[PDB]
Amino acid sequence: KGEELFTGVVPILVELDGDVNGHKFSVRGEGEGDATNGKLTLKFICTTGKLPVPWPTLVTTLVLCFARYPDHMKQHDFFKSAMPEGYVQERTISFKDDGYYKTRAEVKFEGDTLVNRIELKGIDFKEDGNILGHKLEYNQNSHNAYITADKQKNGIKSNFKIRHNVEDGSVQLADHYQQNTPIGDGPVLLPDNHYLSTQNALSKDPNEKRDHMVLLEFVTAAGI
Repeated sequence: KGEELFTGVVPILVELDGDVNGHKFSVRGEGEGDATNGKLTLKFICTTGKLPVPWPTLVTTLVLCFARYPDHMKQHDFFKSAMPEGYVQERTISFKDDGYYKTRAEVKFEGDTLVNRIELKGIDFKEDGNILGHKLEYNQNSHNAYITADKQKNGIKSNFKIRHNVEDGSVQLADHYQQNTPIGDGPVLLPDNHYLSTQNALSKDPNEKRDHMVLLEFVTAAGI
């Protein structure tokens, strides 16, 4: 079973290649996951210098296999069942009254490390907007994302809204549409309807003057 690969603490690498309205950028990230506690600890750097979008808008793009599924729901953990082959995760994130991201990522094992390699394409962002205008508070609220299965594709799908805080007190909706597909041909467990609960703490490393985001995350499954 793929779960046994998440017994202890396993290392994580995240490589994102992005292009937003013609502004290209890379982001590298490193840390560790502890599935039995549903915990993520990670440092992220913009290796290409300054980041043309706010850090919160990438949190969802930058490894659901590290969610804690309670014992009474362990038969519904698709993300771990697809390991070590992995899965494809694709998204369109539609920021309300602004542009959108399209992302494609594969999440697999490369040796001992769980890795997330992402291509991201942003287009149609406004000039005076929250995104390119960098008007988002540097934090991330807690969200629930309702997971459901797609029988035809042999994976899961998910539709949820993220709510970013904008500096003047209003809220920037970011509509997520998600599909997940297994890479390998081994069997995978497909779940009954349930949600993932997510909590986030965004912060800065004081010995790091590069563009960066220290991220602490707790993801637990509930709903059955």
